Amino acid sequence: MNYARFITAASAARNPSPIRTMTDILSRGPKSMISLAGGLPNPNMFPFKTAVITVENGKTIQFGEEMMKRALQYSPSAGIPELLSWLKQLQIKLHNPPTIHYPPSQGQMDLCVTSGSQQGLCKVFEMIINPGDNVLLDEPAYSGTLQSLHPLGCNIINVASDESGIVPDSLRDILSRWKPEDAKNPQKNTPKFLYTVPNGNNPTGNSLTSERKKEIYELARKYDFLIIEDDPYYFLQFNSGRVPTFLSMDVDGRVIRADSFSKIISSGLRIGFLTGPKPLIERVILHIQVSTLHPSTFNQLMISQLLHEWGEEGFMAHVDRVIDFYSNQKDAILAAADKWLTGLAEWHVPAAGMFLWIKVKGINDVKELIEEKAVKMGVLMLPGNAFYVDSSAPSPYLRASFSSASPEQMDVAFQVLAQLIKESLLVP
Amino acid sequence: MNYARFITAASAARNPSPIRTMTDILSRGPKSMISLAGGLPNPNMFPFKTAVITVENGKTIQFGEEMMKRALQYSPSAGIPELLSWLKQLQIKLHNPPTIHYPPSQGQMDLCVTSGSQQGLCKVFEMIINPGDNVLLDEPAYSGTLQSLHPLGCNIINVASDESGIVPDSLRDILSRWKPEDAKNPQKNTPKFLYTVPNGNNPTGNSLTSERKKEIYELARKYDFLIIEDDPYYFLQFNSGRVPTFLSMDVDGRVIRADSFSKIISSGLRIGFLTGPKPLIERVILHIQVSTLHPSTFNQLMISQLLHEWGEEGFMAHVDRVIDFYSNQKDAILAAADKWLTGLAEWHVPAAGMFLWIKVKGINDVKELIEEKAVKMGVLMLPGNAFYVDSSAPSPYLRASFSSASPEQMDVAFQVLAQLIKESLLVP
Ligand SMILES: Cc1ncc(COP(=O)(O)O)c(CNc2cc3cc(Oc4ccccc4)ccc3n(O)c2=O)c1O
Ligand SMILES: Cc1ncc(COP(=O)(O)O)c(CNc2cc3cc(Oc4ccccc4)ccc3n(O)c2=O)c1O
Repeated sequence: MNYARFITAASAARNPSPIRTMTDILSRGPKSMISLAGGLPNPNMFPFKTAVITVENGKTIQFGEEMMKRALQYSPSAGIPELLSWLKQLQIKLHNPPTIHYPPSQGQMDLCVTSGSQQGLCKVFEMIINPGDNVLLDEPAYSGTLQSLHPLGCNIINVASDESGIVPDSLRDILSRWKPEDAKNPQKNTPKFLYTVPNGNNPTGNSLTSERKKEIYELARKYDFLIIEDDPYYFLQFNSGRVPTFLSMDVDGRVIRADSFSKIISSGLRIGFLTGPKPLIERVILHIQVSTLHPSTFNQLMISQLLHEWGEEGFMAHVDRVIDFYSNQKDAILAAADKWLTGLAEWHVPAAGMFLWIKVKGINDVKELIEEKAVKMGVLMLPGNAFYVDSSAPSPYLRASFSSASPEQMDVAFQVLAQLIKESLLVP
Repeated sequence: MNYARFITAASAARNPSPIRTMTDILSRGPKSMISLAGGLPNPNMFPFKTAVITVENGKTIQFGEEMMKRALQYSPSAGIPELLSWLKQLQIKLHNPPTIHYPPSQGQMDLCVTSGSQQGLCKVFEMIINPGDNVLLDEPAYSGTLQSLHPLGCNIINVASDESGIVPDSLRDILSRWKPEDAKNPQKNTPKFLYTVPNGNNPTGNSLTSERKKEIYELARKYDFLIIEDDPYYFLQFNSGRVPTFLSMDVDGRVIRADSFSKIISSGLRIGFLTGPKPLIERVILHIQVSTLHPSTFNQLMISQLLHEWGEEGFMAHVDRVIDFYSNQKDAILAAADKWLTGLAEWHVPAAGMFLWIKVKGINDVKELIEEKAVKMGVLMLPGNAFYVDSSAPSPYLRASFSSASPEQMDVAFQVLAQLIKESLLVP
């Protein structure tokens, strides 16, 4: 593969920090070296000395004097080596990517820890998009990506979707405006990428099937575009057995996958990871290097010590317990919607994630009902408008989270929603 | 002031997340509200439960069950409110900025916590720079900013400097190519900003005087450009009672200041802060929102609890102890340079920071001497080339850190240097 045609001139221009050259010759000269090249502050000046963090169904995490000095000090841009190696083994175990042993220039599998999955996505979008570029996605889409894409001046082409996610026939019809050979033509504008959330799409809750993923992949090869697999709900699927990912079928080295620990381990710690072809991951690490420098060393060490103690088994056992909690929350929100919203609204059972996407029946726009009227009654829900490229267009939809509210809180919230819908239905 | 000319079309296009409305309307409706809006995961699912962090010359920091849930959860893009309010009072106490009570559109003082000061600088550079824009700085300059600026396609105009930093007469002469009215002319290209490190410039160690800062400020008003005050060594000045900052004299609302906790509290925690005019800080927060989302909640809570317990007095007492350590390190490196490098090299006493900038006397380029020859002898130092826009140009300079090496380690390193200098002079 040739990755240069996908990236911007600014991304290609990025150079590594001069400290990398010193790090390369660190293991090339003697072992007991004196380093005056560095810019690392003296760790002994830092006021935090030791840390003890208690874990539920796990051994207490302890940072002694030496471990605390490491946790409070600068660390590599791509992430700490022990976290990177554990995550690489996890990706091999779960996805067995065809690119593991490819040459670096051919899209060899590479990983990098990011300050949440949002950072990975943001740096990936900025690395690729020139104004006027064509990108593909299915609307309604995650507001965070629409808000990232909007300032980049790309044309967002909406791909049709249903309860099983993106409709491959719709993607096929959209692509027919070009010929496969246009992808090699510098003056043709074939799509740079397809962006999708394959499990529990935010905000619909819909997931792609294996069959559809294979057809989509086949179209990505034919018209030579990348696939940005934003999969933060991969570890939050309600159905038994995880569906194979785009990364698992990536023979071409065309997939960039974002994984998140936000719903399973911690959202506040800002630790996610990106998996993709080495030349593209390298461009992302270089942009991260001049922005955050690296993700928090302390937070990485907390997560790394937890994952190593748990092992792959302990991690999977924890995700099962988390899925079980969200599955019970999903049943409770579905029972509340059946009770108060039957005949007033329409909804599908979410396949993954923490959201219920609700279509209000006899209202063109739910925005004032949700942003004003519901808030004054003490109930917060998100209007559907936020999940479309054209947010000014009227939306009869709303997104309801089932992550934390109790069944009684859901009962009160849905009773309020029903009351407001009824009020709106009476106004001619 | 009109800030529109200092912001790219992409930066201006940024919109806030839809949850901001849900955060603003939250404080106007009832008190016992039910939220199904936020995409916040259930905190009870997180595996870390409590934390105890020991502090030197301070009370032990403790995160109980409720505080840990907050620390592991999403938090506002600009930072946690208790940290923002403590830092705002610190900025008022230290700098008393003239912009505190200005209307928001006139450059009202605003702050935001960033994932290290590097993130603030990066977002500020990206917010301002269009390809072809002219920017001002004094070389040698921090490699991290040169590496951020390089992909942006701006023309970097070098301003002359000496032991007292930027020479105002040099800035005055450079600016004379334009007329003050050209800053209002869309087709004239007057500099967008002046970037400088006023205390302990990386890599020189030189600091600006009050008199020079006032003259520079006067030129920034005359030609209407911004001042990016990157001041990470503000709390590492060797002289007592700190020089007034550019922020302290910012009557026009033209200063963007970056502060860092990297040398005083922790580099690894990735917590810094930006202070500047509200319309510009707002553009930065919106870019942070689509990238990192927010700085680590856990790390912010650690620092906030430490600062609140210390108070402004406890913080200043800690910085005095840190300065005292670096002052002794500076004396030790100066004594090592006097012993070994007299007649072979030239250096100035650093006014702040942790670096000694050394000019080798009879060599045009020190790169092979430092990257190859010194490394094989077990001594690492940084070649000067990394601190110039044109890094390919020969440099007789080197940067030596005095943050951690012992006096004996400095003696061994400076012996090795003196040996290699003598070797490269006796070569026919
Ligand atoms: C004038 C000015 N402005 C802003 C800042 C950013 O500071 P921050 O974001 O922490 O607040 C600085 C701090 N510069 C240095 C940082 C530094 C970091 C290192 O670890 C890395 C380096 C790269 C990637 C990962 C980890 C090693 C050596 C370093 N050396 O040598 C430095 O000189 C500065 O000097
Ligand atoms: C498909 C997809 N891709 C990637 C990601 C990024 O995930 P991350 O970076 O944590 O790995 C997500 C995560 N989704 C949400 C995050 C979210 C965060 C909030 O707190 C903020 C929000 C803004 C600023 C500061 C704090 C509030 C509401 C939120 N809502 O409503 C969400 O839906 C995602 O759904």
